[PDB]
Amino acid sequence: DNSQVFGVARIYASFNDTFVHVTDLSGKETIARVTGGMKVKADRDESSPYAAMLAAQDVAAKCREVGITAVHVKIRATGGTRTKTPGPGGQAALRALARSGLRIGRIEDVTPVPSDSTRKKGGRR
Amino acid sequence: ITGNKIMRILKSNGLAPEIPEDLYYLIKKAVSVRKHLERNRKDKDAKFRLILIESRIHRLARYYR
RNA sequence: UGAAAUGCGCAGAUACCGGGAGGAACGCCGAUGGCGAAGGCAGCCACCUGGUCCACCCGUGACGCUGAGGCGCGAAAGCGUGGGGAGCAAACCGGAUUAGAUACCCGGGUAGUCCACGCCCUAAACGAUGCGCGCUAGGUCUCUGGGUCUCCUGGGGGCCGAAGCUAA
Repeated sequence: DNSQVFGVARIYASFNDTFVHVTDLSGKETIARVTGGMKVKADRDESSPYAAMLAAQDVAAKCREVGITAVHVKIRATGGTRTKTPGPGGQAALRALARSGLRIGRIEDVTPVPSDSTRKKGGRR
Repeated sequence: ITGNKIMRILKSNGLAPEIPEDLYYLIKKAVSVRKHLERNRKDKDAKFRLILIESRIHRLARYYR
């Protein structure tokens, strides 16, 4: 709509799925993608690093119309994929962006953590 | 101890070689320690320090006379 | 998960954003590092407090060493009373694997793990090496103090090695 060119990209990995949303210098999201956004179904789409890759690109390409060029990447959460590929899951997204055409100014890990909300199950703790 | 409270105790103790002065210094430090120990009963490591001071005092009196 | 299943989810889970509550631990720095008598001790802040090194050589003038029994401290688990309980998890309840599985793997889960007060007193509580002092080539890296600071000197942590020691 209204060219921005410089902005932020938030990569939110999880064991389930990857969702990336690009934003303005301000923080208001330009566009967003995920594995679901692309037509890929729940298990594979969601997590698969491949998916993360596709989602990353879709996010950038869509943002390209917005006139996006440079972006700061923020990584939140850890997650990946089951896939045979190395599938860090998060990394692929970080990669797809660097390649997508946008110049990535920086990668930053700001995974949130609770002070200590509630007990995790899932064999955690 | 501060305020040169140490110094004052030292000066007041004596011109002498301060064996008696030493006794004074030790009693002063020990008292504070005993004081500290009133609280922080848990503070074992500090107590060890007391062990040395009390010990040295006891020894000095014997050595002295 | 090797594959799975139990399990959870349409009373809407998972993934995502915001708000809140609670417990426990303290990423990077972090080391091949430091402190303590040992057990042991790592977010930051203040208070209270122990030990310890160095320089000056100023004071006392053998006041020293070790130390049976005592007293004290003493990881974890465990015990008593009360509190707390997010995650983890003996026992236990299930799923799977197997010839069987009272196990390893997966899903749950109580004591416990946290705090206080009291008790227990153990350990591969290890350097498997009691404490003090003196004497006997060096080389190298390192932590901390002094110096005339491309190195000397004091205390500590490692490596290699003289003489020597050792069954190796």
